[PDB]
Amino acid sequence: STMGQVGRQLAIIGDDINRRYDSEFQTMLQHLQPTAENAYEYFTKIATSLFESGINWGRVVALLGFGYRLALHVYQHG
Amino acid sequence: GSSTMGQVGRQLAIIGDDINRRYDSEFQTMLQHLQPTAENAYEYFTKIATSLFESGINWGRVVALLGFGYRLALHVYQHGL
Repeated sequence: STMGQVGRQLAIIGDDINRRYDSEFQTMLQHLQPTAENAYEYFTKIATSLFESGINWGRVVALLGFGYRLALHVYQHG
Repeated sequence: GSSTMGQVGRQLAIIGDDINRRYDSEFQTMLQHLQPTAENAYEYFTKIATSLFESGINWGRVVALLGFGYRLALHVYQHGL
């Protein structure tokens, strides 16, 4: 009942997050040029730079979404 | 490219703060209606996730669920006090 309603609301929010930042992620990765060799180094150094200005759940999940994109980029260019 | 690690980190900080700004209060309001507890938190989270992904999945839906679940955990802790 209310569980379905919350999940439906999260789908709206989730799609709006995807819509708002997905192409901007891939644009960032197109310029970053990560490879399997540097992917771990890039991700952990980007994380350090990100979190040195602070941490909240939004920053954490932004990094996870970006990391998902970083992985697909590495596979796509492999 | 290699010298952009700081720039990318700052850009994700902007995006992360934007996401937190847009939805943190919204999630807390949703949880006030839902009233989760330690005893139903697992059932609530998994039922909400199934309803979420029933219409599809992308990384945005996944991070929305994770952020919501983080706030759910905090709400459960507060109810326990």
